[PDB]
Amino acid sequence: RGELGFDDMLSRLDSALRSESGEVLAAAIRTRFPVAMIDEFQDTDPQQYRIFRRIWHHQPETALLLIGDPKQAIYAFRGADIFTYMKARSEVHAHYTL
Amino acid sequence: IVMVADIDSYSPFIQAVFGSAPADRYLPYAISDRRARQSHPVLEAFISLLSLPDSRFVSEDVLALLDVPVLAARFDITEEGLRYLRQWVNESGIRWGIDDDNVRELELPATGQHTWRFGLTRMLLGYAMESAQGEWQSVLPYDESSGLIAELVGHLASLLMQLNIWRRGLAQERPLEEWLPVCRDMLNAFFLPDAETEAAMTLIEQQWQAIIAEGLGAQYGDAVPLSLLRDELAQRLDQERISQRFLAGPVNICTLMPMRSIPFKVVCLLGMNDGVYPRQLAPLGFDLMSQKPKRGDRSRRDDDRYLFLEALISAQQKLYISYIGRSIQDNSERFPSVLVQELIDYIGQSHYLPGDEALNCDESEARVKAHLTCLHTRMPFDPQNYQPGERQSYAREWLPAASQAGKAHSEFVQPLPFTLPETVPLETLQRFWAHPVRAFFQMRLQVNFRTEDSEIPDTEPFILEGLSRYQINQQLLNALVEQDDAERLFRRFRAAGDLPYGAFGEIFWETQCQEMQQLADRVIACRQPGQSMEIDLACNGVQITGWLPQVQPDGLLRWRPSLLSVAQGMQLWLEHLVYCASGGNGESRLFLRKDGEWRFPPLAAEQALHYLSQLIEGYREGMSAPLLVLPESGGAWLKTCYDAQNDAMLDDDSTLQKARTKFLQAYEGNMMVRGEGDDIWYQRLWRQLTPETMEAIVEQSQRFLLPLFRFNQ
Amino acid sequence: EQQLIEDESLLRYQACADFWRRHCYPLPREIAQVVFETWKGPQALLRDI
Amino acid sequence: LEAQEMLWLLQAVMTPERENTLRSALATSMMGLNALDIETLNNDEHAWDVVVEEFDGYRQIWRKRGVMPMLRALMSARNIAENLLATAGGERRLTDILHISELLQEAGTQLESEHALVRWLSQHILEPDSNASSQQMRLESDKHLVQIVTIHKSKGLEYPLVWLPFITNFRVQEQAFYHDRHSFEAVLDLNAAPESVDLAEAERLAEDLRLLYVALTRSVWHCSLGVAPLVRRRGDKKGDTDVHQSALGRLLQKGEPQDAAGLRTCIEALCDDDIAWQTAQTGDNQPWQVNDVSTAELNAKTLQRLPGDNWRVTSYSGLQQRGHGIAQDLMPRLDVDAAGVASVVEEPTLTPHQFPRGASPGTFLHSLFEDLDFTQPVDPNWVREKLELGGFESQWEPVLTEWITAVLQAPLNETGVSLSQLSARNKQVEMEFYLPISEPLIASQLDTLIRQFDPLSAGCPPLEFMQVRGMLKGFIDLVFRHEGRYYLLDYKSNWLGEDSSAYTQQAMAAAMQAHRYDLQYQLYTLALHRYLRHRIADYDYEHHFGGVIYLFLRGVDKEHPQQGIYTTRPNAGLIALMDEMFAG
Amino acid sequence: MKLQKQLLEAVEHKQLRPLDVQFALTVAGDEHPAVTLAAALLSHDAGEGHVCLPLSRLENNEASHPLLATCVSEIGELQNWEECLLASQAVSRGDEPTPMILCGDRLYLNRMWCNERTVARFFNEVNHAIEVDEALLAQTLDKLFPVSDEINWQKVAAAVALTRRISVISGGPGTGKTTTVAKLLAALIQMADGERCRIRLAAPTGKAAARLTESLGKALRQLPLTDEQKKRIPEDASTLHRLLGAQPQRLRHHAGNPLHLDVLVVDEASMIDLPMMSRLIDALPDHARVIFLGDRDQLASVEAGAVLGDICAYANAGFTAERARQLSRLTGTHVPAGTGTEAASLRDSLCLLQKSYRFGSDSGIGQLAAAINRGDKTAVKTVFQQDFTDIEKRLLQSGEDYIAMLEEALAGYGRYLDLLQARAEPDLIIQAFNEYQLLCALREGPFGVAGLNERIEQFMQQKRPSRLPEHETTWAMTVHKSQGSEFDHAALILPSQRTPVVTRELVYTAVTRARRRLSLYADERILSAAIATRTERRSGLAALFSS
DNA sequence: ACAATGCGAGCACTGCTATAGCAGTGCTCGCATAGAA
Ligand SMILES: [Ca+2]
Repeated sequence: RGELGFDDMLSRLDSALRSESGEVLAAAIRTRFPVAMIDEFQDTDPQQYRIFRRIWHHQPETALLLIGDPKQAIYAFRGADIFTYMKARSEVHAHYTL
Repeated sequence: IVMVADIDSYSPFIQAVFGSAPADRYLPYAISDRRARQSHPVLEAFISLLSLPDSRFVSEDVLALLDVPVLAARFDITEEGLRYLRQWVNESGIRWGIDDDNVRELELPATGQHTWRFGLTRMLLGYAMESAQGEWQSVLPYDESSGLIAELVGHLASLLMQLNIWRRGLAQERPLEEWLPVCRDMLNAFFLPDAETEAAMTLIEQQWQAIIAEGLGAQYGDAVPLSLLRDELAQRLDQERISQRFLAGPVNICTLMPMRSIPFKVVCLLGMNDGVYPRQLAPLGFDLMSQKPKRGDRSRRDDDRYLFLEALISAQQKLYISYIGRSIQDNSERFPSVLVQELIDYIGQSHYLPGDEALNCDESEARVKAHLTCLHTRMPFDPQNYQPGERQSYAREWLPAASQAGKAHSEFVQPLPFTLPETVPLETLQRFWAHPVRAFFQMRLQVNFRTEDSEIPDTEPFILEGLSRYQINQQLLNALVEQDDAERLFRRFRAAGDLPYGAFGEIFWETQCQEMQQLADRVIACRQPGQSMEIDLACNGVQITGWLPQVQPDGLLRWRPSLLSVAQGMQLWLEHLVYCASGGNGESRLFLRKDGEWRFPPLAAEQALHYLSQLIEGYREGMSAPLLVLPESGGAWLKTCYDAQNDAMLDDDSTLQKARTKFLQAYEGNMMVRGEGDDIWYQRLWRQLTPETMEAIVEQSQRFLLPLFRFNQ
Repeated sequence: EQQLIEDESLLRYQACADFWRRHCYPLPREIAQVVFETWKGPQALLRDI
Repeated sequence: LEAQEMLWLLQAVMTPERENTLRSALATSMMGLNALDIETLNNDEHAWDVVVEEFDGYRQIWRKRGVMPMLRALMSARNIAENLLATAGGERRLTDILHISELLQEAGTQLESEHALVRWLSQHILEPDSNASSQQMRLESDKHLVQIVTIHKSKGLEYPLVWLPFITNFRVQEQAFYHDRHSFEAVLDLNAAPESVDLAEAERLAEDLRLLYVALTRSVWHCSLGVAPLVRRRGDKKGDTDVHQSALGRLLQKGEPQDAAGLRTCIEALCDDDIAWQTAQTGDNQPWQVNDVSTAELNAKTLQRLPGDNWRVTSYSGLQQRGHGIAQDLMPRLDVDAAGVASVVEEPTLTPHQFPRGASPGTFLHSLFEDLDFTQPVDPNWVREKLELGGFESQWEPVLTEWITAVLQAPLNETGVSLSQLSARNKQVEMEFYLPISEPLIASQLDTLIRQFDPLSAGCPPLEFMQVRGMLKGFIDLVFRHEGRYYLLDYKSNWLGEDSSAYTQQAMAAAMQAHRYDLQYQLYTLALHRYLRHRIADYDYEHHFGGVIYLFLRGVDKEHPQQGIYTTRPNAGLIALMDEMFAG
Repeated sequence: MKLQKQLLEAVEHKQLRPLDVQFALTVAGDEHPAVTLAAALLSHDAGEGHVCLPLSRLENNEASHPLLATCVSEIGELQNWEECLLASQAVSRGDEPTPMILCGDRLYLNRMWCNERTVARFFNEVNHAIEVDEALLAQTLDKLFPVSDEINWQKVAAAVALTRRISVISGGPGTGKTTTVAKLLAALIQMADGERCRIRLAAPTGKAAARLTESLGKALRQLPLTDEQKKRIPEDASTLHRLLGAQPQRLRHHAGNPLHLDVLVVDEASMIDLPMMSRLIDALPDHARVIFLGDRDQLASVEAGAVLGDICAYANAGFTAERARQLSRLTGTHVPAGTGTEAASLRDSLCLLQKSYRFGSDSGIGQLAAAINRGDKTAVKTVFQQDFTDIEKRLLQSGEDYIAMLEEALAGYGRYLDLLQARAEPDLIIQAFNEYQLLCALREGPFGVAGLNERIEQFMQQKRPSRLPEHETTWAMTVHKSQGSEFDHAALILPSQRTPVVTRELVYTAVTRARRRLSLYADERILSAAIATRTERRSGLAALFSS
């Protein structure tokens, strides 16, 4: 049909950063957005977080501001995986609270 | 001049509201800049036919082609006739692919059923040889199409053929030059040119030729797949814009066109919301030129922003600026296109109202922006729109409602004098009960909110449920009660396509046979083949007539493939009194599913006449006004309080409350089965059940439904 | 030039049923029945996956 | 319920002829009729037809302006909106009816038949829940209605006071879908392994608490929730109260299960200044004992202006009755002068009369002469190529290549003049003109003078258009000059009228008035007049004009002159009065 | 290919509709193209009303008949046509469930072949009403019929109808068919000792149904019958199409359902077609008695799809010896029996009535109508003779005399044309139109409807449910549509020279339309030719009665 | 011119066999069955 859905949208992006030609893409994006603020993060999913770190994780000259609240992650039924958050919680050591 | 970001998505509305009060209020308008595609039937229609070789041919889809005048006319199909075809297609079992090859081409199991060739065959096979006589070629004829009406079958059967000729003609790739006639041929094959359409059609042929000639010009060797051309024909058609009425019959509603900044006295901008106006689209990314800009360069961002400026510049007398402030759902707030923000911000920063001359920059500013900004209402009939001052609406139409000058709907039930005749076909008493309220609507004032267009199964039958399975249980039952051959039925049922596929169908049948047999056996076990009887009773000054079927010397024996219901007991109860009155002393049973039963003892011809009256009484009052009595809800509450011992009608607050449960439980059923209340007839009387009319329902339904329980078994 | 799909909720049922046709139709009774006792139709198979 | 009611209405509108469907329409709650009303209205035949007329008008309003305009027209009469609003829960019912209309309006501009819309409804009423575009619009008054929302829609939202009536429920997770506590992966045990279900059930309330957190978080000043010694286990109250299996219970009973009263004691445990409990004190008092007041002192501005004049830009379209609606829009140069179908006139010997009829082919012909080399001969390849691209059959080239020439070397009026004698420099193809027209052009006023000067327009049915101020568009197929004068040529592909006999100086002058082409003449020439006068600095009519040629392409042979072609020369005195007829 | 191209083109050239060509393709298509075409034509004729398709009209005769004798596939005369068809299994002798049956040398659409058999089964099962006791019957008969001195045929009609379950009464407009059914039932009521005798009247049309009662009530009121003269005919007007409830479509009746009655009397039977009958017959309680009424020679009894024509054919055979004697026993008159062939149950319950005795004549419309029902010489000298001036008016139509007709045509409608002019706008214009009416055999042409309407509307210049008027471009009506309708004045227009459409029964029904004046614009070649031709008759009903 | 399951209770009743407790067969009946680019 030549059509595209949303699950696909952020899925195809995850494959691209996975494939061999995943670096020219990682760097490309990385330049355009040297510092990114991810909001309502407590609701991400493996597909998301993957794309995210595959671009900004451990990268000088860039900043990844992950903000949200694990106590409010209630969208399990749509795929918000609280676990992938706790995973991300483990990888980044800089923690802050309001 | 009124300009909007997307003139296509504003057109419905523009037309809508400019459709107002002929005299006074009216002012002509002309929309320009719409797209050819998004504004012409046939266009998207043809583009559709260009997709045949990929289509699954789902039922609703093909029939959809018929709603296109020109296409229907081309096959001598009328709005009159469509209504039949539409029914037959559904009832004949059509829902899938055109051919069998069509199915295999989809790497699917050719079942040889439910496809069009099947449905059509069943129809033409019906044209002749009737439904009975058996299955022809594993196919069972469909008789609804037998009379002169069978002529329509020819027209439909003629279309699908054309569609198939082409669905297969357009299949393979051809050298550019060969595709040239294709567009013209098709249009003549599916469209009987109107007048308007003659125009639109010529446009199709233009682009088609264009797209092809162009490819030939650049000398393209290899062949071309249809998709290529269709997808392009689509795009072009999507960009071809119609705007011939731009400056004749006044008031121009359009979009912001670059390089067309004409001066107007009045300039209105609508939908200037953030994310909507400065129209976007990101450069290819591999458009070198966009990374290393130069003085000559151009981009939409720049074009649009300089457009907004050309407006302000071109507005000679009045500049009208409007945007949407909130979505009429989550009610969250939206924002004005930054451009509009940059305007009032400048206004406020360089102006001050007469009053406020000595207060503050920020403070004087606010009052200015706030003064020019006008927050409108959600509904047009909101009274604020009708007080005095800033834009009092010019639409008196709404005024009355704005002034709460309405007169609340008056209670629907108004007793209607009724003259009790003499001689009421037994049928009118049978059809009165088994739902009386309905009877007052359909009988007393010929009101039948008829409902038929009934959903066509978007698929073949994998499962049997509801109305269908019942209908199938009716024949299977009867066939087992007549100790006939169930094998015959089966084959017939299958040849019509009413059963799931093979192994699964064989299974379905087999298990229904098992439940129906259990039932039939209960009938056979005491079925004394009797015959018809005539009704001609004399009751409290009234007559009646009817044909009580299979009346046995035992009395009455009825059976049905459904669950027990109070409504059904009443049916047999009436069929009984009449029977007992007409003389004949005997009994009467109604065998249902799950071993249910409604059995009544022989009555003395005298008392039979005594109750045949009360039923006759209800029909009378029922004809004056809606006689309540909800056989199920009432039957429930009525069954929870009754007792076989001493004919004990309970009054204790223990069950008087369990009953009230059983009642509401029946009135408003589960999430699965669903309540007696859920019913148009009752719906028109009241949308919500009031504890008041509930009483009326009990008291009343107890007054007529009690004898049913005082005598069962 | 991608077109934003909307269906899916349907595209999905259709797919789940194409699966039921090419996979269950060709089945021989002994097997077919087993399947039947696991799920009655494609509709039931979807409500599970 | 409204959607259904509207549908019945559209069916009545779509056919007030059928006594039933109409009554049915009137019976709808939306019409606010009585039982009494229905009765009387059934026993009084004249008042019935009254209504029928009424609806027959609505269908008219529907056919002409659309559905929205029709429906609103209906409501305004039966004073629907005003009444409904005054009928408890009526406001909801109204907005929904209006809504439907807004959707019934879209759907309209996507189907060319009213019935097609009716159909459109049914389906939608049968298979709904599609987009969020057909979702219910909330009322602008609800900003004063206790709000009942879901923990989810409430995330982010703030509320003065909140209530959590069922915050104790839990519903145990049975589906063995869990995340591995070591690898943090979504695992699906297609086997109800107690171990993995145990894990999932854990993640369950792990989320319930997460919901609980959000629920309590929504209130600003206060929040009161409902607690109860809930029990799912069919285990006979063995000191059960599986309350501890709920997020809120788990926090009250600090993890361990409790006695029914054990809960009551845990609650008291923590409960001062900010926390406090009470027993579920039911109650009754049906009243929200609120009263009202109101003073509707309104009115709607009424404009004191009037329609008056209408500025439009017509174009010898004040003639041709519609059907060309959107046609002269999609194709500005479509052979609007032709239309129709063809049948068994195929006779096995192709001639210019059998050439495919209609607009699509007619414009193909016009096309050919858009850029042809009248001067030199007709190359067959160019012709073969012209048909090939045009979608026609190559086997038309002989007939066509011979047809074109025959028309070229055809003698126009008298001394010489023949398309083939015209070189580029003396040709101007497809001239588009704009003749301003001030002072209303009255159909009658023009019929008079058109009569006196033209013997053709003697067949006086005319004045078939109405007053028009503005402009006058117009395309001229061809304007050339035979070194002395300028001319007006209009190629006209028409007829299906069998053969030759229909293209005689009589037959032609007949179709002329038939299509009132005569007007085209006077108009067109009046334009060329204005143009030539404008360009040729100091020009005279009868010294520079002497033109007007109509070529009905078909019925034109190599040796049957005056057949197929028609010629006229405006009175010059007509053009005079006609010119000033514009600006007086 | 398959044959498709040839067929589909036949629709282009409108020589058989889509239903026909599609039906042939889906049922044959993959079989010898012959069977394919056969089904196409079968379904064709069927569309026109013909019940079956004669193998004859399909054996070398159609080389000058149906335009599809064009063929590359039609392998010679193929002769084995019977063989070639039966070969393909889209056709059978009747055994297997087949869309096409081959009984006799006739090819039917199953539905037809069954409908026919069901018809023949009905006229060869007609049991005798044991209700004999000729003694009484003869009495009740001698009393209702006085002038039985000279063989009274209406008295036998009854006698035959009272001693049979099924009976048909065929008679011209000038017979007491209306009143004969009156006494017929009058005695039926009478000889109904106790009770239980429900008589329900009917007709294919609401128009006849109308009359039945307003006449059966009139001639029934009168005469001796008060023994509770009210369990009369419910005067209740049923369309032959309600009793056996049809519903938008199957029927509530067939083999055990409605037909709550013991005695049925259908009128205008000559308008019942194969389809309707078939069901009515099974739907009739085995305990019911049907009395059909109509005119055997009416174009309606012979037009495609008719039956009354064929059913009444075996009348000319006379009664059987024993029946002829029994009837002559019931009536005080001897009853002939000219040649004992067979159809028994049929011949013995058929009965055509004739005009009775009255000095003078039945002249004009009368004489013409009779002779038209037979020989030339007769038809010839009644025209010339005495110039029945008023009644008959034969005028020579050929050449320029067509404009002669056009005159005395606007002349006829004189009354009508003047009410319009005199603006007398009430409903007398309606009754005025039924005073004069043109009748033609064709539907299109210089003659025929479409054609005659124009050439005439042009003269009133140069000078100046169904069938319900207000110019449906009527003015000139086809003898066909005019059925069941009668006008004071009537003129007939036949084609110049040709068409088999102009048969005897057509001319006959045309004449029987007039009450007073009858103009016949024809030629003593075409008229005398028509007089000899006799509307061809499809069917196997002729055979199914000869077993 | 037309109606969901399934699961255990819950209690009635029926063998055994170290009147009571444990078990098992059965039929009736109340109970709980989503979220919003
Ligand atoms: Ca032209």
